[PDB]
Order: sequence, then C-alpha cells, then structure tokens
Amino acid sequence: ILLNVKEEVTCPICLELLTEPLSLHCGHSFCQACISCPVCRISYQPENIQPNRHVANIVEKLR
Amino acid sequence: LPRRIIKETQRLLAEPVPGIKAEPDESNARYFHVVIAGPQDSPFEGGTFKLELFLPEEYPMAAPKVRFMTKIYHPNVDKLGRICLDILKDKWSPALQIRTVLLSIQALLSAPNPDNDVAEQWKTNEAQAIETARAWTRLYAMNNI
Ligand SMILES: [Zn+2]
Ligand SMILES: [Zn+2]
Repeated sequence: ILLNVKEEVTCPICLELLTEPLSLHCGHSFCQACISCPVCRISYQPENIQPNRHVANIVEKLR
Repeated sequence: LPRRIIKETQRLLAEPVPGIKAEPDESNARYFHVVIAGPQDSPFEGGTFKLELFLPEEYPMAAPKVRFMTKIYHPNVDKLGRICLDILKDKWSPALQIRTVLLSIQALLSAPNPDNDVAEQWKTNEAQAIETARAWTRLYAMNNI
C-alpha cells in the first residue's frame, strides 16, 4: 500500500517525488519546475494552476 | 544522462513487462535491446520478435525511436521495420514512458489493422495473410535468439 501511495505522489515527468506540486483541475499534479495535461490531455487555462500544499506535506511524511 | 532515464531503466529491470524482455545496451545506456513474445492466439504466436529502441537527445520531450529487427508480416510494420504507432509521433507526451511504448507495440501484434502491399493482402484475403504471417513467424521469429 506504501508503494501505491508513493506512486500517487510521483511526478510523471521527472519520475521523482513531487517538489512544489502544482495541480490541474483534472487532479493530476507536477513539480513546479516540470511545467493540455501531459497525462490526461484535458485542457486547462494557464492560470487554473494551483499549488497543492497538502500533497507537499504527504510527500514529506513519506520519506 | 538524465536521471529520468536511469529511473525508468532501473524500474524496467525491476518490474518487467509480461511477455517482453527489455534491457539497456551494455555500451550505450540510451539503447535498449527488446524481445517481444508473439501474443497467444495470434498468427505471431510462438515467435520471439527482436526490436531496437533508443532514446534521442530530447527524450522525454521527444518520443523514443523504435524499429523491428526481426522480419515480420504485419500491416503496420513496413519492410524497413518501421512501425506505425501514433504515440511515436504527434500523440507522444512527456508523461508517457518506455513501458507505454512497449505495451503499445505488444498490443499492435495482437491487433493488426489493415484499414502498403502487406495491408492489401490482409484486406482482400485475410485468411491467407494470416497464413503468411504464420509462415514468416516460423521462418524468421523462431529459434532466432
Ligand atoms: Zn518532476
Ligand atoms: Zn490530467
């Protein structure tokens, strides 16, 4: 269950744990340095981007 | 050599794709030697198909380059081993990986889509084209390792 969780908070671009995660309305997130959604291709306004401090804390309480 | 490639490679060797052997070249880590087993209940069944995959400079922004080495009678693989697969071109995304490519090529073997001369044969007389593919598999894709 811990591997599945770590994979949920893994940036699909750099393949490392999310660093300054920025989330899309589709639910997918990326490292701030790492940015249509690259994953699901659902379009987004280049301002509907919002940082996800909750995920950032989950990433830290992981390893 | 970007850490992304190191991670993918490490991860690919850890959890291999079922029916697919994929290993980095001993001299050039950007090159992968790939062997895909012919899918069961397909004309390519019993076959082991060799492919070369390499990661260009701009990967993952650019798609990996793949080419069949083993001769194969498939509507979507030309005489030069070049494969028609959308994610190898305009449908490529940085969120995609080597795994997805391997999985897609593997699926392409299970579902040849004729809709080149090879494609013509699969279209006009499918039953015979399958028989040719079955012969090509025996001839070129068996005992070839
Ligand atoms: Zn990243
Ligand atoms: Zn998405």
